[PDB]
Amino acid sequence: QLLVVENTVEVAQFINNNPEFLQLAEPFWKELSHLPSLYDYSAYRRLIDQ
Amino acid sequence: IRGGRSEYGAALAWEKGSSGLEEKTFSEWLESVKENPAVIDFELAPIVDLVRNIPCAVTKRNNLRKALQEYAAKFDPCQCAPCPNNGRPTLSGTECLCVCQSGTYGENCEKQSPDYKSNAVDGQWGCWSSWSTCDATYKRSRTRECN
Amino acid sequence: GNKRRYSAWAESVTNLPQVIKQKLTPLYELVKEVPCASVKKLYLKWALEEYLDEFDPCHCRPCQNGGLATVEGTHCLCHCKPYTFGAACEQGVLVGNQAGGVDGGWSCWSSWSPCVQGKKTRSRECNNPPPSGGGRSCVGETTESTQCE
Amino acid sequence: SDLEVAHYKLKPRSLMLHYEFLQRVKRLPLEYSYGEYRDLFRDFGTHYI
Amino acid sequence: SSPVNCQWDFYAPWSECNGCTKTQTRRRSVAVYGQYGGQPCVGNAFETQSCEPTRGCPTEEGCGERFRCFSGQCISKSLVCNGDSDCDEDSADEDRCEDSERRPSCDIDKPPPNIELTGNGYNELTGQFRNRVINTKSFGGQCRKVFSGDGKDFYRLSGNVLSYTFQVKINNDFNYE
Amino acid sequence: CFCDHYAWTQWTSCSKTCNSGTQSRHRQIVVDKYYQENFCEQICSKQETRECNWQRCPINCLLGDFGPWSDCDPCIEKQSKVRSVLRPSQFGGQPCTAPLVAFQPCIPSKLCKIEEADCKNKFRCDSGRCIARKLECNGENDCGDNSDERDCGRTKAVCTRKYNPIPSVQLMGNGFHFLAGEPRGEVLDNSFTGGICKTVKSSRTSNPYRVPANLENVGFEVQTA
Amino acid sequence: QSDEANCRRIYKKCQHEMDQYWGIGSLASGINLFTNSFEGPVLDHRYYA
Amino acid sequence: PIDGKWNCWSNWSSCSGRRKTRQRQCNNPPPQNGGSPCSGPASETLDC
Amino acid sequence: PLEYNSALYSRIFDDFGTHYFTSGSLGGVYDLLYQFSSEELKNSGLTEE
Repeated sequence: QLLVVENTVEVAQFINNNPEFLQLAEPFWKELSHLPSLYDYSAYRRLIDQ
Repeated sequence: IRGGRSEYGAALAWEKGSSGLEEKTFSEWLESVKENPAVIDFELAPIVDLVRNIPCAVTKRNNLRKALQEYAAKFDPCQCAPCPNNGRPTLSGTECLCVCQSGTYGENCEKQSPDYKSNAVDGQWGCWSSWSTCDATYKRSRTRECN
Repeated sequence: GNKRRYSAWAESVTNLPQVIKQKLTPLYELVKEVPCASVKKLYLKWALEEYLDEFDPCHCRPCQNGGLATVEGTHCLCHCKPYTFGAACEQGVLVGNQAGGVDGGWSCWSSWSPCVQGKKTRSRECNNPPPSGGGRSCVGETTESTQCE
Repeated sequence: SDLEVAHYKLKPRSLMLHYEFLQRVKRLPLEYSYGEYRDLFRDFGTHYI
Repeated sequence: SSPVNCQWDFYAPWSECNGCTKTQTRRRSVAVYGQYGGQPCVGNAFETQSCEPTRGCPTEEGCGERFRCFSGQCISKSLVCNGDSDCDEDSADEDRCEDSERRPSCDIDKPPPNIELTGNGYNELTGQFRNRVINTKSFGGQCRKVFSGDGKDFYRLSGNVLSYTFQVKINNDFNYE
Repeated sequence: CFCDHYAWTQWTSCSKTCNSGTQSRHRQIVVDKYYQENFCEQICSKQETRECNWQRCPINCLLGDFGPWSDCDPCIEKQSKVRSVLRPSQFGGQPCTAPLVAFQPCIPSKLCKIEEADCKNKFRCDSGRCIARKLECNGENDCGDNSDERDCGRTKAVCTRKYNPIPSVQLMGNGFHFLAGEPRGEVLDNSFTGGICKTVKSSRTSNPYRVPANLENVGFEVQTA
Repeated sequence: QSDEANCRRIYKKCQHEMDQYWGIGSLASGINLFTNSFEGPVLDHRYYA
Repeated sequence: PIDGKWNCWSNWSSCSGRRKTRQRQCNNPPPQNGGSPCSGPASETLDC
Repeated sequence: PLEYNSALYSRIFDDFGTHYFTSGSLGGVYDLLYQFSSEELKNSGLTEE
């Protein structure tokens, strides 16, 4: 039996800002714009899927 | 391996270890460490010293100092259970992670190397009590039990 | 693998690195800058829990031999430990070393108690499978409680 | 060997159609007449990625 | 073990009606998960109905004094006509802009080698990275250079990323038996 | 003895789920001519035992109730509600999973008392930072948005050359989270040159590295530590 | 080019040298799912807006 | 080994459980040390 | 905010940490462990009658 397990890390960290200062991607934002503003789970499930 | 450049760090990490250091490899890695060092040690100062030359700088500084005292009291790692093998706990607010002494490994430092001595040597701070009621001289106090 | 093969790979991952460690924030925290943003944010919170309900492998009866069940659409699969093939991982044998037994597994949450005093409550039962043969206990709390809406 | 070299995603909305597909859709009869929609599929398939 | 074929639940009661589309919906949950190779439940999990809406469709707010990207995202006018695409998919802030009026926003344009992966969403159950949620390349008109040290190159970070650093770690484990 | 002839029983179930139980197994010994002659009684191990479940038992996270909503800040106009961890998870217990802080849009009672800082004479960058007036038109970007260079005549040729940045110098300017022992967001801009060219050369062959103004000293001596 | 004819001044937005994504045009063509066959073009992956 | 092949699924049955059927007829697996039977669903049923 | 709010201010420690380096040392760390094990049994029995 042999096991090898290995990692290399090249970006020690990235830290994204908190949600106040994050800029949304235009497509994701444009999708949020069309969310039905009511609990129609069919839409939100599409968002969570994508 | 920590610090260096990916090629030479990788190459050095891949040495079987039957031999110890391959001087070519180690020396190249050290050169890359000169090219891309990693933090080894440091002397901290509190971040509240830095808030300066801003609108309401003093109000925000004193609010931040109060918030720091509350935040530390809220997230002091003495609410962690103790790490084994003299591992030291650290708290990411919701989870405690153990940092391992050299000569112990596994995810929470659970298994010793063959050389490891003095097993179950222990000792680390508990956190402070809440403050006492004010004494005769109107001083409060708190204590931590080394427990 | 050859030392040169591995070193060339480890260099090339400098230019095409993947994400390999992460800390996560719920997606609803990003609902922003839109009409009714605050309402949609709440509804997306409620959507995420419903999604997890739809997908928690608690819905899957156990695999043998430590196979991991997971939800794939409307049916489960077993992700078998190496060389332990078949529909439930019933075939073949495990390589390496194991503690054996049957590791216990959580059954799905009950529906919440209805907001008594403004508080919800729910429970789980660790019977899928029950821990057996010295297999380890299921890991986690049996019950939860929370504020209402 | 399974090797993966990129991930692709198409936008979900307001897609720009190809001229040939655009024309071929325009010419579709409003009445249901299977053979023309079949020819559409034969020319361009049934699905997009 | 026996295959078990999936079974649906009954249909749920309808959603409230969408004031924009005027459509209701109802889902049909799985009553029994198919298992051990049993058949998945066939058909769609949902159906739709037309309605008469009780609620109005909320309108967009404008950008006001802010610049309006063609999608309708808004940005500070200081980013307009700037030499950076501060609208991300649209680049309307850089439309109709004289290159003699532009100034070089930064020495460089090259972001870190895969920073876009830091902007993907993530699915915790499946564990797979999903599509682009955050714009990782809004430079905000800053010239935020970092020297990678590793990789021996300069990269331009976005204006808002809290940190991005290139110290390296390696881990190797062998088990011969 | 060829001790494999007296094959092992399978490992006894792990003595405990966690905190290092042990599992063990005897051989299928049969006392026989082969057992007597080949020193098999002497040198075959009758049983073996090993450690198992060495990882420490998991600890699950626990949380308290949310407190009251805070009195609304008139400038942020969000009211904040918080709760505290009663014990952390560790050793692979259930994560706390729920957010520790909630925000709600209020309608505030008070007005904001904020005002902009005029910083007297200092050059106000468009970001609203003020920097020493001499850094206007300095020939380099010190406002970060180049607004000190927004429009200039005879900019000073501050430095003769594009001197190199110090290795990883920004790591010196990241903040640190002492309760977690890990770096966090960037706090000091160790790109800021102060408008001076002061420089340190690591070796006679090395190019001079430009020292950023946040650093009082750098040394390049190699130590083993 | 009917968008670029008669223009008094052209505002070249990308001064830079740009490649297309490799094989990106193939993904713009629809598939017959049943046959897994790529067919005629359905989406225009040379439109950049 | 002859592996199974499905015939075409039968036409849609009437409402009260709209339904189709399949028979593995198109190539019955058993011949020549037959291969695997065909996958299901040997019959399939749906809303009207 | 100018008024005190423990949450909003605590996000400063979450994002940027509690402290900063006044001084320190940068370099690298090498750690290795190797653990070989080997065993050999031989048997050579002869019996004759």
